Formats: sequence, C-alpha cells, structure tokens
Amino acid sequence: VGELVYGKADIAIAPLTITLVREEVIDFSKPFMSLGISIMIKKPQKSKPGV
Amino acid sequence: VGELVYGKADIAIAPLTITLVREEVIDFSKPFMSLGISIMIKKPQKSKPGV
Amino acid sequence: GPADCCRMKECCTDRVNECLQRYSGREDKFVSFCYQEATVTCGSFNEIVGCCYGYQMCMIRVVKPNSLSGAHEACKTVSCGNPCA
Amino acid sequence: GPADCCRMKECCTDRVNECLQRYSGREDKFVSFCYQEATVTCGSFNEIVGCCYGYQMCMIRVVKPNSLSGAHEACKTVSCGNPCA
Amino acid sequence: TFLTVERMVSPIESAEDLSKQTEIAYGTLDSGSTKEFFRRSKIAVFDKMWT
Amino acid sequence: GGNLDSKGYGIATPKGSSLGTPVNLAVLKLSEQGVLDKLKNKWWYDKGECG
Ligand SMILES: CC(C)S(=O)(=O)NC[C@H](C)c1ccc(-c2ccc([C@@H](C)CNS(=O)(=O)C(C)C)cc2)cc1
Ligand SMILES: C=C(C)[C@H]1CN[C@H](C(=O)O)[C@H]1CC(=O)O
Repeated sequence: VGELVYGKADIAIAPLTITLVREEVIDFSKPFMSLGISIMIKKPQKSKPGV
Repeated sequence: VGELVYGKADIAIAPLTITLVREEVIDFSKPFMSLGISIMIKKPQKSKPGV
Repeated sequence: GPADCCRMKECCTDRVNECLQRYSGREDKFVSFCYQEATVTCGSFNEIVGCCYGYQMCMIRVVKPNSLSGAHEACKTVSCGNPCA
Repeated sequence: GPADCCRMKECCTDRVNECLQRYSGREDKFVSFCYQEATVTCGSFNEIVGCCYGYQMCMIRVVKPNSLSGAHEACKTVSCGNPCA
Repeated sequence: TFLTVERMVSPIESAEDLSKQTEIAYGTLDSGSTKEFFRRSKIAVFDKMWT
Repeated sequence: GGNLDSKGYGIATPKGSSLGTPVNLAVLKLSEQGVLDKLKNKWWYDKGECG
C-alpha cells in the first residue's frame, strides 16, 4: 500500500485483503478471490468405535 | 440499470448480480453479498415406512 | 453470411469512434458503452471478448475528455489480441 | 505480443502467394503446402484453422496451373471465416 | 440390500451429472444473470446444459 | 468450523491511475470465463497431496 501511495510501484498483485482503511487511500479492483478468517488445528486420531 | 443510465434513478439497491456487461454500462460498489449458481430439487421423504 | 477478421476490426474501431462522438466531453466515461454497441453491430466471435479487445483497452486507458480524435487516431491501429478468449 | 487479425491475414496471404510463386505450373498442387508453411510463419489462433481459412479454400478451388497471379489477386480480399473454429 | 438402499447416497452430486442425464429436466429464469451466464459460457458442461 | 467473517482479496492500484479500470474489467472477464477458478484449482487442489 505504501509503495503504491508514494509511487514506488504502479500496481499491486498479491493476496492483499480488502479493508476500508486501504480502500480510502488506494483503489481496489473487484475481488478475484473470496476468503474469511478461519480456525486451524491438528487433526485428532480416530475416536475408535467404542462400546 | 436502465433507470440509472437514463437518469431516472440516482442509485440502485436490490439483489443485482455483478456482470461484465453491467459493469461496462454502470458502476458497481464492492459486493455486499456473495452468491453463486446453484441446483435446487425436491427433498425425498422416508416417513411412515410401515410394517 | 461469412464472417471476417479485418472487416470486424475496421468496423469495430469506426463504430466505437462514431459512438463516442455523441458523448463528447464526457467521452472518458462511455468508452465501454460504445464498445458494447460496436461489438453488437459488428459482431464478435466471443461475446465476452468483443469485436476488438485491444483497441477497447487502449482507448479506455488513453482517452481523456475532449481528447477523443487524437486518442482514437492513435489507438485504431493497435493489435486487437486474441478474439477467442 | 498480440497477433491481431488483419496483420495475421495479410501476412497469411502474402506468405502463401510468395511460396506458391516458387512452384511454377504446380501451383494448384502445392496450395495446401504453402498454406501450412504460411500458417507456421504467421501463427494461428487455432492451429487447425490456420491464419486465414477462407483464403485457403478460395485458392484451392480457384487456382489452376500457371493461373497463380490472377487467382491470388482475386482471393486475397475474401473473408477468412472463424479463426477460433 | 434394502438397508444399503437406504444407505445409498448421491442421486445428483454435481452440475455435471445433470448434463450427463436426460431423465431429470432442469431450467433457469426466462431472463436475468443466470440464463445469460449459460448462454455466454464457453466452458464445456455449462455449454452442453445450455444446448 | 465456519468462517468468522466474509471478505476478499484484490488487485490494488493508485487513486487516479490509468490502469485501474482496465485491471478491474480484466478481473471481471477472468471471473466469468472461469479462469480464476481454474487457476485456484491448479494451485490449491489439483496437485493436492492429501487423499
Ligand atoms: C463478480 C466477480 C468479478 S467477483 O465476485 O468480484 N469475484 C469472484 C470471486 C470468486 C469472488 C466472489 C465473491 C466474493 C465476495 C466476498 C465477500 C462478499 C461480501 C460478504 C463482502 N464483500 S467485500 O468485498 O469483501 C467487502 C470489502 C465489502 C461478497 C462477495 C469475493 C470474490
Ligand atoms: C431474482 C432475479 C430475477 C435476479 C436476481 N439476480 C439475478 C440478476 O441479477 O439478474 C436474477 C436471478 C437470475 O438471473 O437467476
């Protein structure tokens, strides 16, 4: 974003998340990818059949 | 879209899908809702199996 | 009848230009509109691509208000790119 | 590096003609050969179609031995058809 | 075998399957973004479906 | 679990740049042509090492 504002780069192509604060200073293209904040953990062992 | 282009309306708020053909004639805000083409059928019924 | 390439391009540029002429002074806004009309009248092998894609892009980025004639005259020779996808 | 349409067509006809000039009297036989080479040199959006298909067909159907010049002069303005299919 | 018939899954699991079978008719709106998506689409399955 | 919020990535361009609208229209065309989808499937899933 900084490189864009201060004219050190003409365009930015990267997983750059669209935010209001960034949309105020720069221009965002229509989103090319959809995402969201999600939770990652370590896959558990099989719980076993049990009785 | 027509009402907007020909100036009978200042803004359009409705489930209006973003398409290239529409993005060429009018301007679209960042998407407020995400969707996609999906398939709908009649859910089967397992009720009342009987003896 | 039969479809061409060169004919489609020359028609495309001319129809776009003639279209933008009605919109003089607001010209930089309506380039995509006039390109749409031009693609309709001149036809296109791929509805998405349009008659000439490269000319459209060049015009869109170059065109400034009232600068139309020079912009078109500069952009009309440009390569249209692949009219497939 | 866009290949446009018109540039590719004029290139196609020019290369086909220039190639067929090398074969005198056999002109009607080598049309497909020279079209192959011309498609190679000028490139094509669909390798099967070639640079200009309609021109190829026109030449093949028109061209007779020693009739090259007139046949080409007649066939070079023809519509190329769909370059993607 | 009957209880495996109840346990049977996936009558239609994807858009492609609709393209693969003529038994179940399917459609879209008379106009709007979906129909136009299918019309203008050059990708195989959706093309077939449009036809 | 699901996602906490729903947002998207995007191509960023300086305000008042000549590249903005062309880039945006490009993202739209790529979106409808399915290029974006095919690309994600290429990088994420198709070579996927799990299962
Ligand atoms: C029409 C296409 C060009 S597209 O939809 O823009 N891009 C296709 C791509 C797969 C895609 C599709 C949809 C979305 C998307 C993501 C989020 C939302 C809502 C929930 C919030 N929109 S927003 O832009 O993130 C926000 C900051 C307001 C709405 C749509 C993001 C990316
Ligand atoms: C509900 C309707 C008729 C609208 C809503 N979105 C699509 C649109 O933006 O045209 C249309 C539905 C569709 O095309 O499946």
